[PDB]
Amino acid sequence: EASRLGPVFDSCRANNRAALIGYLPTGYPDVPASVAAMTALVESGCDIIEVGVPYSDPGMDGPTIARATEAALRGGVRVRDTLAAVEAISIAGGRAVVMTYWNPVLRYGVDAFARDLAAAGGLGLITPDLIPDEAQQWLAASEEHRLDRIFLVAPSSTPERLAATVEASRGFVYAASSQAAPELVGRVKAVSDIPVGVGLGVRSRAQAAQIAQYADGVIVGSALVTALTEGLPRLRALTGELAAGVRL
Amino acid sequence: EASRLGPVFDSCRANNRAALIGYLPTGYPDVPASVAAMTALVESGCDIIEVGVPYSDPGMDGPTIARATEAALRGGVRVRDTLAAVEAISIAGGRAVVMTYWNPVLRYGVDAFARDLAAAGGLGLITPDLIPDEAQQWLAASEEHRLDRIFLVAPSSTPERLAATVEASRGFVYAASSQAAPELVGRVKAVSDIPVGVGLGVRSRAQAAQIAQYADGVIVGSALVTALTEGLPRLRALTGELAAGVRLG
Amino acid sequence: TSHDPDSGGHFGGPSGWGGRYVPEALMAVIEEVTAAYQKERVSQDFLDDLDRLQANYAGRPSPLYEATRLSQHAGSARIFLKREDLNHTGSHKINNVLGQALLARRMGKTRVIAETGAGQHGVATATACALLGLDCVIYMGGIDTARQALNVARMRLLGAEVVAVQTGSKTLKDAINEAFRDWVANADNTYYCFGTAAGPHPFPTMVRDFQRIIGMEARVQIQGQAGRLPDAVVACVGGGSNAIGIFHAFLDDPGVRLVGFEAAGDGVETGRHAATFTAGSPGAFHGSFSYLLQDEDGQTIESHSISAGLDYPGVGPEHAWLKEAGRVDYRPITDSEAMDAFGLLCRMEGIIPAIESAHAVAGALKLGVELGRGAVIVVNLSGRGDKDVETAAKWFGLL
Amino acid sequence: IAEPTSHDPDSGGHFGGPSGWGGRYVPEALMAVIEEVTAAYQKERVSQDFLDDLDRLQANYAGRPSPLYEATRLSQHAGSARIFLKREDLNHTGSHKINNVLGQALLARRMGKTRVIAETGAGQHGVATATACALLGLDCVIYMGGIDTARQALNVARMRLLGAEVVAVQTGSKTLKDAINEAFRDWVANADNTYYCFGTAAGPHPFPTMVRDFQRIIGMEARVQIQGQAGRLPDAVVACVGGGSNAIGIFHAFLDDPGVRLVGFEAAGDGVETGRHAATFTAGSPGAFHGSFSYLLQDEDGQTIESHSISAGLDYPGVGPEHAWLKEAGRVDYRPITDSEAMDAFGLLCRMEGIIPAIESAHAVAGALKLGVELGRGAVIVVNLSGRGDKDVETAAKWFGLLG
Ligand SMILES: Cc1cc(F)c(-c2ccc([C@H]3[C@H](C#N)N[C@H]3CF)cc2)c(F)c1
Ligand SMILES: Cc1cc(F)c(-c2ccc([C@H]3[C@H](C#N)N[C@H]3CF)cc2)c(F)c1
Ligand SMILES: C=C(NCc1c(COP(=O)(O)O)cnc(C)c1O)C(=O)O
Ligand SMILES: C=C(NCc1c(COP(=O)(O)O)cnc(C)c1O)C(=O)O
Ligand SMILES: [Cs+]
Ligand SMILES: [Cs+]
Ligand SMILES: [Cs+]
Ligand SMILES: [Cs+]
Ligand SMILES: [Cs+]
Repeated sequence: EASRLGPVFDSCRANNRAALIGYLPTGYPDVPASVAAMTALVESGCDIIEVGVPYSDPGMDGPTIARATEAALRGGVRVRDTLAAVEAISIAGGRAVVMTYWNPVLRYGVDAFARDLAAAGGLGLITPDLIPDEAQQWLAASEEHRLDRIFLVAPSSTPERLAATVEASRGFVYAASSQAAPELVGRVKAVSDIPVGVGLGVRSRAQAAQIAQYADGVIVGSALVTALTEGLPRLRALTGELAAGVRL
Repeated sequence: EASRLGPVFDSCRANNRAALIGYLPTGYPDVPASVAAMTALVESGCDIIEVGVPYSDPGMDGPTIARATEAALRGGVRVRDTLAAVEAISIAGGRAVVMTYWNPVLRYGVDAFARDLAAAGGLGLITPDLIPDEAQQWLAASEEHRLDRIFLVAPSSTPERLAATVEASRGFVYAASSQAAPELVGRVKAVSDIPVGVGLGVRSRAQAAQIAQYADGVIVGSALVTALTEGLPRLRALTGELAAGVRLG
Repeated sequence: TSHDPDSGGHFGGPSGWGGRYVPEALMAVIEEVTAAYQKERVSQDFLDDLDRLQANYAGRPSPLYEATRLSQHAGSARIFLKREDLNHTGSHKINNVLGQALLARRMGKTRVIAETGAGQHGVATATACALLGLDCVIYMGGIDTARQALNVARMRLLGAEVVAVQTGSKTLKDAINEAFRDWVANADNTYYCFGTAAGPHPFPTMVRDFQRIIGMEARVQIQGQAGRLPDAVVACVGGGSNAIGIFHAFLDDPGVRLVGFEAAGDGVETGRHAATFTAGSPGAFHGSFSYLLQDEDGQTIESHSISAGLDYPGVGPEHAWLKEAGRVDYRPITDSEAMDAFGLLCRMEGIIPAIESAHAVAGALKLGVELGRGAVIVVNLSGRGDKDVETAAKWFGLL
Repeated sequence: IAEPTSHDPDSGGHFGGPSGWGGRYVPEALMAVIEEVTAAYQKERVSQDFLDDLDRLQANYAGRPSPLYEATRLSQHAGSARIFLKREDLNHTGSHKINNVLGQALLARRMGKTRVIAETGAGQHGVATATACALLGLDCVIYMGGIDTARQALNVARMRLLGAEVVAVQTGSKTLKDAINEAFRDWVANADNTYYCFGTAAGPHPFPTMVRDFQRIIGMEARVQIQGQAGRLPDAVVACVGGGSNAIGIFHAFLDDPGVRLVGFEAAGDGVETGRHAATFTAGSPGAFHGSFSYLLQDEDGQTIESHSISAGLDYPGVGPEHAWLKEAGRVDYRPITDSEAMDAFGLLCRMEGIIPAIESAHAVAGALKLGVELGRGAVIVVNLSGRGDKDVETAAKWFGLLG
């Protein structure tokens, strides 16, 4: 009937604010510490958790996240550790989605991964290297197992492709990247009501406030990894600051 | 008329012996020392002195002579210093021929060099890189200035080229090179009566006696340079032993 | 043609080889390149410029030479060498680069980037960019800059900027990752001159089309010299550009065996190899669905080979399609086998091959023993071995 | 059919008179094998079966014909003249040397020789000889100057991979003229079984003529290509000049075209006024060197002046006798080009055309640029790009500050 993350953006729209979306890669600095940090995000006010699957060749990830996933893979992180991390988040009352590259899903099996992700309490899948043109197996798996499919749009996206990408998305649309971020959100809102998340290398409470003025959700990742690297208390404080910037 | 070196070989053949032909390069270790050593060769029984002109690229010179000519050239030896050596050898009662690669003769002037060589008392020219096929200018200056012309023959010489080389030679024929040397001398004598000198890396009295059996002259060069490097007395001793080897009775 | 993919770049229908496994951020320029290639591939002005450069500049056609002194070392078979080593820059890479560099100019791009492993594609790209007056940046793994240092200095002399990639295994796959990150950021003015028959559509098809000239020449030359089509056509297989280029003209000749030889490193049982078809499995990697060396979670297993050009854990999707259809067989050749063929080709034919090409020569010797006396085996000699002289001299103790 | 005899020397190897340029200034110990090679070449040069064997290797093995490329992006630096590059750099082994080597190696097989010796300066002729000896199953010994083995080290290892023994010559100036002397010493001692595969258009008869005949194919092809691409005979044909093989090879087909200028460019090193050069025609004089009578650098007594050049292939104080004849007759002009001029042209060809030339060939490119300004707009100039610069990459990178 509706999307899985729909009720979360409705609760933020009634409370007149944007949703705080937090990213953390499984297995950094290790699997137990990453799960403890992801639980800390839920406690510190994160509306949605992006559980990252470390990939050996992450083309889209920046230096802070790439080096974190490299360390996690050196530590021996496995794909099943992500599903175990989603279950711990859903048990702790959180709302988690999985952001992965597509080959680990193909290796796992698209249907098998969707089924086991849903069974763990996962709500959706963010696919940075899977465009709708190749998402036949994923579209079917997203329907049967009732999972949101969060595709990515870009400033360089043509109008035809932006419409096709938005029409194919359930839950929210990841607007990834001057004045480009609000301009990209405006082009999405001109063709659909679906919520729009914005990732912009958010560091401070003020930056999350600027984005919450036009975006339905604010995506933070690199800063959270940097915070967790210093210490677990530093992550709580930063997540708390970011939890206040989205309410302005 | 007869060749300039004719009387020498006639006199040696009368005394049942071969001519001792000694080579030394001009300017090794320096010009005065080389002139002293060439004079010592005359005093020690050398019948003919080969005065060598140091050349920058001597393809036919062995390692001993190559290093000596390089040292002489570093000392600034000149072609005119070779003419002065012939004068000093003629003054001491010696008999000098000049051995040289052909380019210094061309640069000097083929006619002018033959004129100045004969004026200095020189008797002939040994041309290891000049064949009769290219010796048109040299054959003219040789007749004009009464200089002998010693061409080289090799064990590989064809019958046509060996005959043509012997025909072109005046004085003696250089038989440059085991039974290869006596066979080469035998081929020259099957076609001509000209004296034949043999170079064979001679370094002892025994080898000089081996060659004197069939050859009209014994040519020594590398051993003389090695002896001169040790000292002038060592050169006098070796030349004396070689002068004994060329004699038979 | 009968062997082309659909508009989405898929070979073999339901199996799904190829496609575009890239982020949406690249789709605008990927669709831009695809349209420009479809427009220019039928433009007579474009084709005239390509043929003319291949003729007067690159030195085509490359000859076909029967290596008669190799016959006794190949079961008395007849080894014919397709002499791509004689091309300008010294390998088959110049074929693909001349087409893509001309295309980059037709699109109005002012900057050209490329990956390189053995350095031959980098030298070719730098060569065409100097000729056409285009800015050039080449990404090269740090290990590859060390063992192919001759080509690094050749690129710098040609006016190209070289960026040493020190991430990952510091080899070809890591240079491709960095060039991808570059293209994402500078897509509106930068053309990515991809060097092999892999990547997202249209690159596997477009690179193969620019390399088809190899097999087309080989098919004419082998009939003229031998009087018939060959019994087999072989080539080494890194990403697959030189193999697919000589294979393609023979696809519809049912009597012609096609064999690709991939690098096996220290041996396929050692985990230090690049034998993608022998030990890999299907998966999405570098923009295509094809075979790659991956572990049980789908992480890329790093490859290893004495040859920098074959030291790649993936393979082009059209090769995965040809393997599934059983049209082409793919066999492993180890470091030791390739180096033996290297020296043997030096002493028998006076040809110093690229260590990449030495793999194909090594497999040809084994195929010659199988097929027997009189069998005609065409070998794509993809490059010469100037870049590999230090490595080979050390291997044989000539220092 | 087969080529002509209009410009050939006499039976003794003399150009322009029975006592003129060329000849045989060799010891008698070499005359047996020299006459044998001369007889063998006179026999095979008119044998269709021999020319078929050579043409077959030239096409399928060496990759002939080499293309003729119009380097349009050089025009502005050559007074808007049109520079056409005879792309000998694309030959097997990467230079014109393979043309002459294939002919002489085929001849060496016909003579029953089993051992082949050769000199080399830039290493290109040595690699070519080692390549042919491996191809034909002949033992190969290459003599190379000690200095040249250091600045052309890439070709040293290529020669060793091909199975040849490389001997570093330490005598003299440790360069090309000294490698020739040592190769000469080898031939004198091993004339029974050894063939001397000489690498340039010099030496005693018949090597000036035989090397030229094997390189004639360059000019023959270029004369056809230039008329097809430009529509007329060129205004000039230029090449660099070491011993003179690549120059005489491209010059020869145009000799009877009276409107076609011919310019050879010799290495001037630091400058002809410095005494560190190799400008044989600019600063030399006639003399007898390396078996022929020609021009060479020599002092007042006739001693050979050691040459110097950044190019190991042009670092030679002599020159072939046919070039001396063509110069005295006024048919070819010979001009100097310095190291700096050549390296500028080297970098310009890299920047403008994506071709990395041999530093030898860069001299010819530098001279063509100057000749273009002299001739002006529209002038058609063919340049023999004799080789590629893979051997010179390390030297060139150091020159342009790509190292440190
Ligand atoms: C011509 C060409 C174009 C390309 F975009 C690529 C490419 C595509 C994706 C990636 C990223 C992907 C993501 N995100 N995961 C990494 C490894 F696959 C890297 C490179 C290529 F290899 C060749
Ligand atoms: C093919 C070929 C054949 C040759 F015999 C020579 C040659 C001739 C003579 C010399 C010696 C000469 C004497 N003795 N003085 C040295 C320098 F000239 C060296 C080399 C050559 F250069 C090429
Ligand atoms: C990787 C590149 N080389 C691969 C290569 C190969 C293998 O590449 P293919 O794309 O498989 O043809 C074969 N032969 C030579 C001479 C090569 O240089 C490069 O130069 O960057
Ligand atoms: C001396 C050697 N080569 C000279 C050379 C020359 C001069 O050689 P000529 O004999 O002047 O053609 C020109 N170009 C190249 C690429 C060369 O290598 C050699 O490699 O033995
Ligand atoms: Cs440039
Ligand atoms: Cs591979
Ligand atoms: Cs060709
Ligand atoms: Cs010269
Ligand atoms: Cs410098």
